[PDB]
Amino acid sequence: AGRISAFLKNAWAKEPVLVVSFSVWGLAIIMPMISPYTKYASMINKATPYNYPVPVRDDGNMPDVPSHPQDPLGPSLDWLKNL
Amino acid sequence: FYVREPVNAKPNWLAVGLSVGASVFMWIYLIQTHNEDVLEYKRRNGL
Amino acid sequence: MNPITLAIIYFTIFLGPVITMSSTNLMLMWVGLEFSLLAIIPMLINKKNPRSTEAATKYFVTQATASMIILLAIVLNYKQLGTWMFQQQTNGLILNMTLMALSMKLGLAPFHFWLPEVTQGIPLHMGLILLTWQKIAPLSILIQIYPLLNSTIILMLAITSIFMGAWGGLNQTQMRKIMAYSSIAHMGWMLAILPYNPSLTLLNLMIYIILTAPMFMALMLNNSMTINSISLLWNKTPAMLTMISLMLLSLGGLPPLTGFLPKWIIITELMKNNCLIMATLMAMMALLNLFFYTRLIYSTSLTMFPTNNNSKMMTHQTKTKPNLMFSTLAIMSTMTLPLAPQLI
Amino acid sequence: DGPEKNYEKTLAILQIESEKAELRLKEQEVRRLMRARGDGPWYQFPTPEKEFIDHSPKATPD
Amino acid sequence: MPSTFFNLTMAFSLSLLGTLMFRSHLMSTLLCLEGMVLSLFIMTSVTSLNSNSMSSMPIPITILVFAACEAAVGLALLVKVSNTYGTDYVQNLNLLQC
Amino acid sequence: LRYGLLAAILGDKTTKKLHEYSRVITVDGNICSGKNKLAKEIAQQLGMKHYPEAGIQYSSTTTGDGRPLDIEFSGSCSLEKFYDDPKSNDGNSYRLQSWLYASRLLQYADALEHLLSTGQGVVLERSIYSDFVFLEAMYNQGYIRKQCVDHYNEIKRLTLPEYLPPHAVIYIDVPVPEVQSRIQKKGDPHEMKVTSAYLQDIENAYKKTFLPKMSEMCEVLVYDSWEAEDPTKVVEDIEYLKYNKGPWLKQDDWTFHYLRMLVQDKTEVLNYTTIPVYLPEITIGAHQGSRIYNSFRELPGRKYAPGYNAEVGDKWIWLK
Amino acid sequence: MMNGRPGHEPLKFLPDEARSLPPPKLNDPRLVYMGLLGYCTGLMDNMLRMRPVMRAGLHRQLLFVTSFVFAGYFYLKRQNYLYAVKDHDMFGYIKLHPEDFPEKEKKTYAEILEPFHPV
Amino acid sequence: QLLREHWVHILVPAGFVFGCYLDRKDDEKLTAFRNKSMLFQRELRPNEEVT
Ligand SMILES: Nc1ncnc2c1ncn2[C@@H]1O[C@H](COP(=O)(O)OP(=O)(O)O)[C@@H](O)[C@H]1O
Repeated sequence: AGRISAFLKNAWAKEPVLVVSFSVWGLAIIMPMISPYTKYASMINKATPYNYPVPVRDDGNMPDVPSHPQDPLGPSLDWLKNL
Repeated sequence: FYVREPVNAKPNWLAVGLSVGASVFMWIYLIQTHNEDVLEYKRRNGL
Repeated sequence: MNPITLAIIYFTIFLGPVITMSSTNLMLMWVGLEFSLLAIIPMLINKKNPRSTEAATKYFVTQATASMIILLAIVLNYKQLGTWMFQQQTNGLILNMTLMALSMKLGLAPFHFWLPEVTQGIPLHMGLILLTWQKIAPLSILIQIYPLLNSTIILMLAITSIFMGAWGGLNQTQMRKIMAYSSIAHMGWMLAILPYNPSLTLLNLMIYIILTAPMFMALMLNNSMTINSISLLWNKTPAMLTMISLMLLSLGGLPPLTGFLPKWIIITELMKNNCLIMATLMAMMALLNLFFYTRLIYSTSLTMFPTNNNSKMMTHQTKTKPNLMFSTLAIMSTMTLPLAPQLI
Repeated sequence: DGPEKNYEKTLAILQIESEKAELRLKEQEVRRLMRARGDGPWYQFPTPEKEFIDHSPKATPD
Repeated sequence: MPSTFFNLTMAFSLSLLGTLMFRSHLMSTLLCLEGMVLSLFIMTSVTSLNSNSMSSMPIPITILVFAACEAAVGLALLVKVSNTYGTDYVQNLNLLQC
Repeated sequence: LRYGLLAAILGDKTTKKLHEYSRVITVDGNICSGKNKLAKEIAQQLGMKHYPEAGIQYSSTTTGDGRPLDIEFSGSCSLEKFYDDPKSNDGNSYRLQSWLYASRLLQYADALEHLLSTGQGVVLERSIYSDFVFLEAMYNQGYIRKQCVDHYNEIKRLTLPEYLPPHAVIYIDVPVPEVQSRIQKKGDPHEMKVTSAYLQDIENAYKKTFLPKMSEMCEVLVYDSWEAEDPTKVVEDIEYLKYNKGPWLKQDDWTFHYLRMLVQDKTEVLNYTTIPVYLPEITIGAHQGSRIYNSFRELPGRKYAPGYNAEVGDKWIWLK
Repeated sequence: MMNGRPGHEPLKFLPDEARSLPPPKLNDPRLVYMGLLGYCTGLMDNMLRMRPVMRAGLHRQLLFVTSFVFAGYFYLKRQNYLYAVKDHDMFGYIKLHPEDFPEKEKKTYAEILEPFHPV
Repeated sequence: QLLREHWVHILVPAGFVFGCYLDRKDDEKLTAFRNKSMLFQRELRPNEEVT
């Protein structure tokens, strides 16, 4: 309605600083809630080997990557390229 | 005749019909909880 | 003082003990003493008279070093056997600085010289909280350490609290310090027992809270902080006497009233744990806690002191007491001894 | 009603009232032993839980 | 380590020996209260560090906020003493004792 | 709900209600100078309401049936018996006053509820702060101990600063050989036979202590009796009264809250008038008092709260 | 002291065991006492505010006479567990440890003396 | 009738009755060694109880 769009335009001109604050406040929190790429914040950040990946010994199970890792099994992340 | 007209002149009908309605519930939930217990006390053990 | 400020401070007072309750580290269990401390100084100081500004400093310095001295023992306990809890095999001096500190939070042996002084020069509301709620979080430290306090000194603090918590109670004539000096003398019972079945001091706290609140809630009705200022209650509200009578004689334990029960059931632990010589002293000098109640009650009901002519106005103004607060407590005490099996 | 109803009533109390002495002397002595050698449920003071440790690899021997 | 712990625990002990003795002030009392803090801070920084207890490493901040949050109001009182007396002596406030 | 604190959050504010004429206002003078044709004829000229002088019985006239009572139920003043014989050990010269002090204090306190609810001005007359005028002349002459005056100013010390000033007082000076004449011009024998010196010590102590210390908190409108008798001019003198130099301005709506919950509890207004302090002049003793309060609750109408009395109505005397 | 035992649902008032216990009678020395105890409260609240004693709520009373009784039922319905576990835990400890609680209660008063302290 | 200016006179004897019942509820609570006492130990005629 017109009762609010005046206070917008009015409080804007007489205080056009806090609006950018009260915007960026509520606007910083809405954009993650609508993004496609927010999922990748953790993926990219979970794939980071700051620590040696300790291996595991074959018991004739877990059909995952072989010893020589150059086998496409396992999470051979290629999405990160051509992100 | 109470020149300063008191805060309690008419009954607070909001609360009295509300308090009693709480008590009666407080009576019945108690009882049905007891008989349920005495009932279940029997079949929980042998009898 | 602004409601936006009120329900954020009453909030913090409620958090300090509860954080202290609802936590396992000795660190969350420390900070909780500080929400309990940071949220008192605001309301100790509302009138902003000198008699409030002096108490806070006299309260703050006394109840900061205590926080530090607690805060020492943790760090020692994180050097020694690195973790954040008094586990079992921690050195005795550590606790004997912990218990030292809590005894400064509460006021037992010489550490009581501040508590009534603070309780003097203060409103009753926010005087109520020093003695009933703020008193818990120090104990929330302490029911944790069920065994393993040095039984030697924890008893020394009791008697010296019972002595000083009584003799001091004789001289004084303002309600505010008497109710305070009994907080001491109703602590050695909270405290002597403490290694010996401390689901029984938890009681005396749930008791002693039930006995002080009605009194303050009674003094709040008239804002009378003095024997004479309350002596003339027969003119103001001669109906409140029959509870203040039963409230006090309950508070200093006489049997048919409930307040005997902690002072009795405690001794049922202590004699059972082989200390004939000691606990006798408490119950005897406890009778001295009746003398400045039996002198008090003389001023109150048992002979109607002289009053002021100006009180004739006071019998026109339709006083208003609270509900759920005074009678509902004043009869959960003074009449509830014979449910003691159910209490305990 | 009669002494046939007293003398018998009294013994009923004694069976009720003597038994109490035995239980308390037991219930104390139990409470004594369950402390000095914490073996029963009473006076089992808590220790930190197993299930807030990571059993995973961190760095070579930990 | 131990060649600095006991040296700190002594320095702490002086700070406690300190804030229990007065010489005609409240601030020095109020101020020696923070060597009592800071000597506990460091001795918490060391143990949580030399133990490689990076999980306990948050705690030195949690204390250090309240190393000041209590202190700040502690400062705030003095303005409400000096505004009363204007002197900041501890021997000026002996009238809660009547 | 008795204004609570909820009503301050839901909205029961004061500054939303105030007015240019939401101004408490007082008149002062002497014992037959104006104030009955002045005070009335000012509330009406402007729009606000009016309160008369505080009688001995203003407490009784404002509760229950609003009726007056026996002397003993309302102090033991007997102002009529004051003038014809003071200097008795049956101390009447102070009881006459403190009993009136509290009543002025209640009257002033009765104002602030209505001043702070449907905010209108409040015409008082000889409010609290002019009350020592009666005492100074009364101690400068032989009527009261020195030890008993301190019992007054001590009680004044406890209740006066807890309230606001009277907000533009008025005083009508008048020469003492005239006011002694107006008493004779009125058909009262008791107001006669008063020492004219007392009515000269009345206003010489007035203008030395009252008048100066009030011109700084409030704003005075000193007038003469013939400058009165024409309340048209003074009404418009109020209009040019630029309100400053008082504590009304240095306090938000929340002081009014703790000011208004202080005053709605009329019993809490007076906890520092029934102080334990014991004089032979005002301390009564037990039986003399117990007899009264017991006979006073037997009275037809109190006996109980002022909500529950079968004998003056109160049909539903078992729920409400 | 009980609080650390096994079989412990902490902060479960009414553990959902104790449901195998016989509940109260509704008519015992303590609830009906607690009932009168509630009545003596509303008696006194009115007596403090200068209302007519023995009347003047007639719903406030009935609240207290229930609010305690409704409370006294559950609270009694708890402690009756606590004493029961205070017994249950005890005797079980005794049968897992018979080696330390023997029973030889005494001989008769014929194979035994007491010093006849005459007067 | 009228507003029952005297009804308390019913009040006390309702207690003596209630006491004689509570005194009797005590009795059937104990109700043991009804005949197992060495002293009496008398088997009755064909009928049922003693106390
Ligand atoms: N403490 C007191 N001592 C003497 N007279 C008093 C006192 N308090 C009130 N009065 C009386 O109040 C009266 C006021 O009457 P008057 O000035 O004629 O009209 P108004 O009632 O408008 O002031 C005076 O006659 C005065 O004697």
